Amino acid sequence: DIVMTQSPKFMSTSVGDRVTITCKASQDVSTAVVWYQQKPGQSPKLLIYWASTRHIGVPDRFAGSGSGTDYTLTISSVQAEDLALYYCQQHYSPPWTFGGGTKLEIKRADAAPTVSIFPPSSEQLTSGGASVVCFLNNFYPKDINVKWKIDGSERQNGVLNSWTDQDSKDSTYSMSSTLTLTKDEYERHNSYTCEATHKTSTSPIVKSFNRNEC
Amino acid sequence: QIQLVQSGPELKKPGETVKISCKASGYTFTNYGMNWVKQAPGKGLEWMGWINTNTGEPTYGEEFKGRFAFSLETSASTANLQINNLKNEDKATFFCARGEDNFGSLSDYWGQGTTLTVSSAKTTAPSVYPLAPVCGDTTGSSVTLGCLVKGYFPEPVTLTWNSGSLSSGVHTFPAVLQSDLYTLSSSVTVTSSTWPSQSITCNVAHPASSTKVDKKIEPRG
Repeated sequence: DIVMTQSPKFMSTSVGDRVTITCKASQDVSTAVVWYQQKPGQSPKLLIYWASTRHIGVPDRFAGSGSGTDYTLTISSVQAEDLALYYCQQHYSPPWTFGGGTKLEIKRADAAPTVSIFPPSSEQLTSGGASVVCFLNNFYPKDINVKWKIDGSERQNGVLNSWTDQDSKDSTYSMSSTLTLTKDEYERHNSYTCEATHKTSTSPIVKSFNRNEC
Repeated sequence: QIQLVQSGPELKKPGETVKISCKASGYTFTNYGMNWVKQAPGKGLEWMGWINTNTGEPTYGEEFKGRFAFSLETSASTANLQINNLKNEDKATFFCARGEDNFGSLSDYWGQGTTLTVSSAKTTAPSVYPLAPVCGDTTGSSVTLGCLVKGYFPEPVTLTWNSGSLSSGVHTFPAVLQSDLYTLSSSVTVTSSTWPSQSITCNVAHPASSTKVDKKIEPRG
């Protein structure tokens, strides 16, 4: 079976710049290499075939190259919307083998998270459960640590996190961090906190609450 | 132009059988063959085999010779993947794609995918919860409000902050499974002029359980 190998699996370029994604077959496959693109949570789109022939209506800024066992796709003037997984396939002899896909991150300048904490819905407390939601919206870079602290004590557990994949429009990431206590544990306490450390600040970006009017 | 729309996602307990349909339009079915592919989450894209819409003859890939069965309703231009005895590692998404050339080396025009959640678990319908802020001016002259959609199975869930209308500044987050159920949430940011002034409403539809909710985020503060 011809093995197609891609390395690395994650790549970061700036806007308007260039990236070159290497793919590599394990025997001479005679330029019979297809490149597909899979925009975050969509189908693949056949971008190029026979190493450099562009399919119908992919813009000439996608250029491929290669010989033997070494091929590469180049993207120039990288649009915020080229963030996707790029895949090489081999198209020479059966079966049609693929490469692992390389993820292309877009390298924006920094942003800082619009952190915001939410008390339980009264509704939920009536169900006898208490989730405390903290959103941390639109930060750049991707590396954010969030800790929950109830009554100044750390709370590692009962937490579920989810990150939005990088935003195609304004190249940023965003994350929910959810704490889910028992109505009693919730109703036994008072200071809930969501603290985030990010490249954007040395000092903790911290949001705390207990109920009050405004 | 070419459009290959497929069946909707499917939940099926282990050892069951599923027929995933794929309906072609734009081209002449008979002169292009169907390519079926598995994009399993932590692994990538796999060719499964190809069928000749002119003779009806399938080729299968090694990892697929056995439970997978290609079949075609020529007359409606439909290819269907039938999987029998659903071994759990069939939790993945199946794409059908038009094989350009003979044997399907070039897949040009792909289908949107169908997702098989092979699972013993039961359908649980969700808890849509309006999260109004403990005020907290979320950036200068802005307020971010939220909607926690807890406790449902299986995935998907459609979430729209007011009937598709709050479109900019929405962040629906990917769902995460805590052993038996998922927890999903969205945020929306508005200017202070707009809320509590207009009615922001979380319009959540769980289509597996025939559930449609509209939790109004009422000002509670």
